[PDB]
Amino acid sequence: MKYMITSKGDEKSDLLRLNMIAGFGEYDMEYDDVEPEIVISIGGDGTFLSAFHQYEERLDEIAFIGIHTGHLGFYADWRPAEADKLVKLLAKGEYQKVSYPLLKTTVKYEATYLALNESTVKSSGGPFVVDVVINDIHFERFRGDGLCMSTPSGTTAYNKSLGGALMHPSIEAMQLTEMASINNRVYRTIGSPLVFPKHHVVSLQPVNDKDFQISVDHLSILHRDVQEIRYEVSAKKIHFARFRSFPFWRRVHDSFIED
Amino acid sequence: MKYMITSKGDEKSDLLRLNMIAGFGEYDMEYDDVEPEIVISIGGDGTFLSAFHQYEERLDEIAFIGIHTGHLGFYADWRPAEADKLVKLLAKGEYQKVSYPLLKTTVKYEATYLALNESTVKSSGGPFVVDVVINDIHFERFRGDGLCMSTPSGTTAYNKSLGGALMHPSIEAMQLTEMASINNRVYRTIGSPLVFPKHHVVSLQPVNDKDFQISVDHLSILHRDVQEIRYEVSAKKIHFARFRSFPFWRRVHDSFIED
Amino acid sequence: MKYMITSKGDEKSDLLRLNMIAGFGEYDMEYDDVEPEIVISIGGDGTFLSAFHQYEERLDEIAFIGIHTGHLGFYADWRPAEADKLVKLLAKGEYQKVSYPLLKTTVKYEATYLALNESTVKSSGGPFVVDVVINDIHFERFRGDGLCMSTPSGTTAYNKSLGGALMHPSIEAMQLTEMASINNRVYRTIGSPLVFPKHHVVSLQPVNDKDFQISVDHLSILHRDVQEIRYEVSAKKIHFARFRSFPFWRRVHDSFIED
Amino acid sequence: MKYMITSKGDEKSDLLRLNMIAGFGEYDMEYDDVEPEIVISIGGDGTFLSAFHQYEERLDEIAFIGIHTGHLGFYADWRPAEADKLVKLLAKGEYQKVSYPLLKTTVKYEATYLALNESTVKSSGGPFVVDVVINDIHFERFRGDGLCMSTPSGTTAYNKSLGGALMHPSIEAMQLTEMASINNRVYRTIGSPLVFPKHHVVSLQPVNDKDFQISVDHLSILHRDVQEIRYEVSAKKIHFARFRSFPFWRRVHDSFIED
Ligand SMILES: NC[C@H]1O[C@@H](n2c(C#CCOC[C@H]3O[C@@H](n4cnc5c(N)ncnc54)[C@H](O)[C@@H]3O)nc3c(N)ncnc32)[C@H](O)[C@@H]1O
Ligand SMILES: NC[C@H]1O[C@@H](n2c(C#CCOC[C@H]3O[C@@H](n4cnc5c(N)ncnc54)[C@H](O)[C@@H]3O)nc3c(N)ncnc32)[C@H](O)[C@@H]1O
Ligand SMILES: NC[C@H]1O[C@@H](n2c(C#CCOC[C@H]3O[C@@H](n4cnc5c(N)ncnc54)[C@H](O)[C@@H]3O)nc3c(N)ncnc32)[C@H](O)[C@@H]1O
Ligand SMILES: NC[C@H]1O[C@@H](n2c(C#CCOC[C@H]3O[C@@H](n4cnc5c(N)ncnc54)[C@H](O)[C@@H]3O)nc3c(N)ncnc32)[C@H](O)[C@@H]1O
Repeated sequence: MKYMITSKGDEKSDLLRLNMIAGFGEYDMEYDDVEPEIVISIGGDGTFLSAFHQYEERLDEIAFIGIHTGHLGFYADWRPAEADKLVKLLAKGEYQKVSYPLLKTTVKYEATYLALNESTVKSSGGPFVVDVVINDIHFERFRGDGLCMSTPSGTTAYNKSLGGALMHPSIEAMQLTEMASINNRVYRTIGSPLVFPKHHVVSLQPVNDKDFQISVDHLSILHRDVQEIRYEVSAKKIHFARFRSFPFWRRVHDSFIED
Repeated sequence: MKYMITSKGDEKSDLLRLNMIAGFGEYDMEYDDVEPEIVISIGGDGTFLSAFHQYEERLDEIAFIGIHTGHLGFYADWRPAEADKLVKLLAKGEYQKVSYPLLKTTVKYEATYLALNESTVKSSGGPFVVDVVINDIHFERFRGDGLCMSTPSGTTAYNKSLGGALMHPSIEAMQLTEMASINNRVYRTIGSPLVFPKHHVVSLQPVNDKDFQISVDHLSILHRDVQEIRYEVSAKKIHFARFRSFPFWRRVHDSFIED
Repeated sequence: MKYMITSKGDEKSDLLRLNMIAGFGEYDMEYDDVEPEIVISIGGDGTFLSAFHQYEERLDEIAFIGIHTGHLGFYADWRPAEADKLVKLLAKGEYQKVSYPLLKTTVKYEATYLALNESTVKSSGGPFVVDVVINDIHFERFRGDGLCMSTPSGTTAYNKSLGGALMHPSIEAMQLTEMASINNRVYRTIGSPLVFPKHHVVSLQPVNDKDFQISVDHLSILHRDVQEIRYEVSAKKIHFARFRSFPFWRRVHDSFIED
Repeated sequence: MKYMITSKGDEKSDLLRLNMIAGFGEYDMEYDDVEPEIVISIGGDGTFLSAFHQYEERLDEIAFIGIHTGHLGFYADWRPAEADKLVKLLAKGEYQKVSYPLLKTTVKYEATYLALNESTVKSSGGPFVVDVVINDIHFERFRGDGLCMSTPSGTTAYNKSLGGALMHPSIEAMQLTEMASINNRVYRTIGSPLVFPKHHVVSLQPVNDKDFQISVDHLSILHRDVQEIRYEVSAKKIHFARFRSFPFWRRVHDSFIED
C-alpha cells in the first residue's frame, strides 16, 4: 500500500529513513507522499506532530507510526532497532489500529483547527482578560497569562507543566488549565484543572483587547479582531498502527519516573 | 411509592423533614426506611453521604434527592423553599434519573467498599511507603503522607484540595492524587494527578509497615495486616431523581466562584 | 517642603488630587515635580508603580505615599477619606519612614534597572532555554515559559500567582519562581521557589536564542543580543511615609481573605 | 577537647565510628557523651536530627558535624572517605563555625520545644479547624489536614513537599505551609506559603476539638487540652563545624537535580 516517511532532518534520522525505504522496496509497497495510507515519523514527538499536521485532511485514511531516534516519545514510541521488523509486519497488514481523541478549535472574527496535543491562548503582552463560557453560561472572568486546552494524549505535554492531570487516551475528553491567574476580591477563577466530556463547548470571549496569541500544537499564530475561541472534543480521531502492547501508563512511567 | 427522609439533626432540618412527611401523607406515598424507592437527605453534602452509605446495598432500586438547609451542596442541590414542589412532582413520577459513577475499593488481608466521593490511604504516623501498581505493572514507589482515589463527583471534595482536576460526572473514571510526596534521587513519583478509565485497576501494596489508615468517604478505619488495596471504577452507579436542569458546571461556579 | 501628586487619570483621582493641592496651599508646601521630597500617588498599585519609576533616580531623597481611589492596594493603602488628615500630619513632619528592599537587574549585551515588584524573563515565542547560575556555579538548565525574580513586597503580585511564598518586607531578600517548566529525564529543574539573601547573585545565561522578553514591573522590553541577566538585592531602598500602623499581614488578610 | 560520635546503627556506620574513635585516641581528644564540645553524626539526616535533639540543652557549647554513610544529606554533608581528614583538622581546631536559625514552639494547656527542621500540627482524624493569629490579629480560619512551620534549613524537607520555598539558612526566618486546605465561600485561607521574620509570633488556636497531633522534627506527640500553639524564630542557633566550602545551593543542586 501507499506509504511515506518523514524525518527530523539529522544524520541518524535521514539514513534510518533511507534504510526503511530500501526495505519497503522489497515489498508491494509504493512510496507516495500525496495519498499515503501509512505515515512514519522518524525523530521525536515534535517530528510526529509535524507529520500529523502535514496530513490532517486525510486522518480517516492514514495510520501513523512513530520512531524515536533520540529518547522515548509518547508518539514516537518505537525504537530504531525495531525498524526492520516494522517493515515486514506492516507490509503483511498484521496490525490493528488504536485511535486517540482530538481537540477541535474554532476561531471567529471563521477558522477551524485540529490539535493533537493542545491549543493555548495568550496575551499580546502582560496579562489578558477573557470571559470563560461553558455550554452558553458564564463560568469565570480570567485574568492572567493564558489558558490551555489539552487532548488526552496532550496531558503529558504543556498540560502537565501547568499542573493538569494525566488522562488515559481512551477517555474522550479535553482538559483546561490556567496560566498564572491573578485571584483576589476582584478577579476569581476556579484554579483547578477542568475536564470536559464530548459535546461540551468551552468558549473564550474577549473583554478589552481582541488581539491574542493563539497556538495549536507547535504552531503559534497572532490573531486579530477575534470575537470568540471555541473548544470541544472533535468527532475526528487520529489512528495509530498497533503492532505490540506498549501501554500508556508504561510510557508515562518510562518517560517521567525512569526507563 | 415507598420513601424515607434523613435529617442532619438540627432544628431547621428536623422540621422541614416533618413538613415533607406531612405533605407526602396527602399522596399515595408510604414511609418505609427499610425498602424505600426514594431517599431524601435534608442538611448538607455530609448528610447525603450518610444517606448513600445507609442504603448502599439497594442502590439499583433507589433514587436519591438532596436538600441543603445551609449553603448549596453538590449533592444537596435543592433549596428548602422548593420542598413542597418536590413532593408533588415526585408523587406523580414526573422525573427521570441521572447516574454518577462510583469507586470500588477492595482490601485484602477480603472486604469491598463503595465510595461516592473518594477513598484515601494514610500512614499510622509520619510518612509511609507503598508500591503503586497499574494493571499489574509497577508504576512508582510512593513515600509521603497518603494517596487519594476520587470519583468524578468527588473531585470537588478532597481531590480538589490535593490539586486534582474537576471532572464532569458523565465521565466514567477515577482520579488519583498524592499527599505530600517526597521526591528525590531515591524516591520518585509522577506528581501529576492520574485519571483512569473503567476496567483499569490501581493496586497499592505495602512495603514495610502493613498497618494503614484507610478511609471511604466520611468513615476512617485503621486496617491491620493489609496485603493490598485495589481501586477501580465500580460497575454500580448511584441514581439521582431529576426534576430540573442544574448543570454540574453551574454547581461548580455557584460553589467556588460566587452564587 | 517640595511635594508632587500623580493621578491615575480618572475623574475621582484627578479631583482628589486637586483637593489635596488646595489643602497643601494652606501650608508651607511648594509643588515641585522635579525635586519633590514627598510623592503622592492617587489611584491603584499600578499608579504607585509608575510614580516609583518616575522618580527612581532620587529614591534616597523621597518619601512615597499611596492613596487608593478603588480597592485597597499594597502600596496604595490609604483611603481617600483620610486625604485631608494626610495633609496636616505631613506638613508638620509628624512621621517617620519605613523602607522596603528593591531588586537590582543587570542586562549585558550593559544596563541596570530597579524593580519594586519583580523582573521577569520570557521567550520570544514558545519555550526558551536558559542556564541558571547561582554565585558562579551552574544550578540548572531551565526550559519553559519564563522565570520571575520578586522583591519582598512584590511577592503578593506576579510571584503569588506563580506559587511563590509571601515574604514580609523587613526581610532583605529576593525570590525566584518558575513559569511552566518542562521536567523530564532530559531537563530537570528544582520546581520549588528559591529565596536568596543579600549579596547572592543569580545569573541567567542564554543557550540558543539570545532574544528575550525582559520585564521590570509594568514595563516589558524585548532585548536582543543579551549575554547575561543578573539579579541581586539592591543596596538602594524605597522609603515610605509612615503615619499609622497598617501591618503587612493585615494588608495581606484584607486583600486576599476579606476586608 | 571532649567529643562524642553517634551512629545510625548499621554495620557501615558502627565501624566508621569505631575507626574515628581510634583516630581520635591518637590526639588530645577525650570521649565524653555528657559534655562534648564536638558531636559527630554518622548515617543520614535522620541520625543528625537525633543527635541535635540528644544535646539540645547544650547547643551554645557544641559544634555539630554530619557524615553520610548513604546518600548526601543536608546536615550529613561529609563523605565517609574524608573521615580521617576530619579528625586532624578538628583536633587542631582549624575550623570556624556557621550557625543556622531554629524554630521555637510553645504549647499551652506550658511546654517549649526547639525544631531544626519543622513543627507540624495535625488532626486526630479527618480535617481540623484552627484559627491562625499573626501578631495578635486574626489572619484566617484554617480547615484541612494540617499546618507546617519550617526553619530555613528545614525548607528542603517537609516544607518542600508542601510547596514551600527553599530559603538560604543565613536568613533568620520561619515559613508556614498548608496541608490540603478546603477553600470555599465558608472557609478561606491564603494558600500561599508565608515567610515570617524574627520577633513575629504565629499562634494556632483550637476551635472545636482541642486534641491535636503535634510533631517536632522526627517526634510526633498527641497533645490534649491544648489551648494554643505559638511559633517564632528562636533566639538560639545550632552551630556547625566548618572545614570547607559546601554552599547551601550546591547541596540543593546535588540533592534534587543531580550529583
Ligand atoms: N518526549 C518529550 C518531548 O516531546 C515533547 N512533547 C511533545 C511535543 C512536541 C513538539 O513541540 C511543541 C510542544 O511544546 C509543548 N510545550 C510548549 N511549551 C511548553 C511548556 N512550557 N512546558 C511544557 N511543554 C510545553 C506543547 O505541548 C507543544 O505541543 N508532545 C508531547 C507529549 N504529548 N507528551 C510528552 N512530550 C511531548 C516534549 O516537549 C519533549 O520535548
Ligand atoms: N458543600 C461543601 C461541603 O460539603 C463537603 N463536601 C463533601 C462532603 C462531605 C462529608 O464529609 C467528608 C468529606 O471530607 C472531605 N475532606 C476530608 N478532608 C478534606 C480535606 N482536607 N480537604 C478537603 N476535603 C476534605 C472528603 O472528601 C470527605 O468525603 N463532599 C463534597 C463534594 N463532593 N463536593 C464538594 N463538597 C463536598 C465539603 O467538605 C463541604 O463541607
Ligand atoms: N492591588 C491589586 C492590584 O494591584 C496589582 N498589584 C501590583 C501592580 C501593578 C501594576 O501592574 C503590573 C503588575 O502586574 C503583575 N502581574 C503581571 N502579570 C501577572 C500575572 N499573570 N499574575 C499576577 N500578576 C501579574 C506584575 O506583578 C506587575 O508588576 N502590584 C501588586 C503587589 N505588589 N501586590 C499586590 N497587587 C499588586 C494587582 O495586579 C492588582 O491589579
Ligand atoms: N537527605 C534526605 C533524607 O533526609 C530527610 N531529611 C530530613 C530528615 C529527617 C529525619 O526524619 C523526619 C523528617 O521527615 C520529614 N518528612 C516527614 N514527612 C514528610 C513528607 N510527607 N514529605 C517530606 N518530608 C517529610 C520531616 O521534615 C521530618 O523532619 N531532613 C531533611 C532536610 N532538612 N532536608 C532534606 N532532607 C531531609 C529526607 O526525608 C530524606 O530521607
